[PDB]
Amino acid sequence: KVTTVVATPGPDRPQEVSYTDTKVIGNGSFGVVYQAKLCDSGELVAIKKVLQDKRFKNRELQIMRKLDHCNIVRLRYFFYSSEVYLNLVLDYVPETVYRVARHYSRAKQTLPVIYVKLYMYQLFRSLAYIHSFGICHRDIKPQNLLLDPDTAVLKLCDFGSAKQLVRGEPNVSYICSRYYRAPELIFGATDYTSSIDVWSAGCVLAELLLGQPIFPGDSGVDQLVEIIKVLGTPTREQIREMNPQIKAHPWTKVFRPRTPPEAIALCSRLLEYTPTARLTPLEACAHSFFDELRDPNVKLPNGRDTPALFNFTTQELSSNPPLATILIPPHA
Ligand SMILES: Cc1nc2c(F)cc(-c3nc(N[C@@H]4CCN(S(C)(=O)=O)C[C@H]4O)ncc3F)cc2n1C(C)C
Repeated sequence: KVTTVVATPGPDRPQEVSYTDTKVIGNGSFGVVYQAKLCDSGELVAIKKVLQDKRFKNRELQIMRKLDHCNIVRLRYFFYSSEVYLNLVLDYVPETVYRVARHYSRAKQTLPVIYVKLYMYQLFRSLAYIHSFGICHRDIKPQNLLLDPDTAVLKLCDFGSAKQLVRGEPNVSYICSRYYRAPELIFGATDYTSSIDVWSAGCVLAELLLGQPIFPGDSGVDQLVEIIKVLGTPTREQIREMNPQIKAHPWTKVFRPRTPPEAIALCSRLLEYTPTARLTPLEACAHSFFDELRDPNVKLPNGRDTPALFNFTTQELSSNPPLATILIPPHA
């Protein structure tokens, strides 16, 4: 059974696109996500079908049309169906950081630090890119970090919670997946910045080192109790910057004995109560935890070369251009 639609490439000029072998792979309040095979190339795609009101633009679509980056899933096409549905057609990526982490956790093992470095570095590159446009993802979690098993390339997906943040325009605070939710959001802040994604990235890093979520809250409010158990009660000034008294647990005692000190140091500079005290994504990319990735002899565990990690555009470096001397090593 072949379906033929008139799709606009993600130059607004539609073309006929045919696909087959459709199967449901995902769900949500937005609608359904399918996997399908394009007829000409045989390439696999993910098709996200969203119920769309004909009165007003789709925010996810407008954000996806502006993105062109190696570490973000590419919007190949979009089309309409049926009650109108918007359908986003993206290149299919079979694995995720969530599935990889779960496999290690069930086998009582930790993910090799080379993979933690490769995944986190590519996530920080995708965030430096989207943040350079004022766009905040607002749902950074391991389930939205797609991985190519053979190349170790990471791609950020699901821009359904994303938003261009404009100063003076309030934003919803009950946002982000709970375990990865920044403390200013739990305090009800509506004037938050892109640094909420950096808190989420720090939660993903800590989870990859620990083998389980660092802050496993059982409700939106208990999420703050879980955070407090580790970072201690925030001071009055920390609370002001964001929007059961306990002393902070020492960072070295949070992680396992053989955890690299550079991973702990990076984690401590991401999981800060004060949003402005957190590293920006470009600064996180320049951290000494990623030094091994800038070694000219670095290879993936399967013997292949690592993905292209140094092809930074001017747009990616725009927040701090002098960081290119650390980010692009002389051999590249
Ligand atoms: C809510 C949402 N919006 C999405 C979107 F815009 C694109 C994609 C997407 N997904 C994939 N692959 C995923 C590999 C993992 N599997 S699983 C958990 O093993 O069944 C789900 C599958 O959707 N590939 C490309 C995409 F753009 C996935 C999306 N999702 C969920 C399913 C993560």
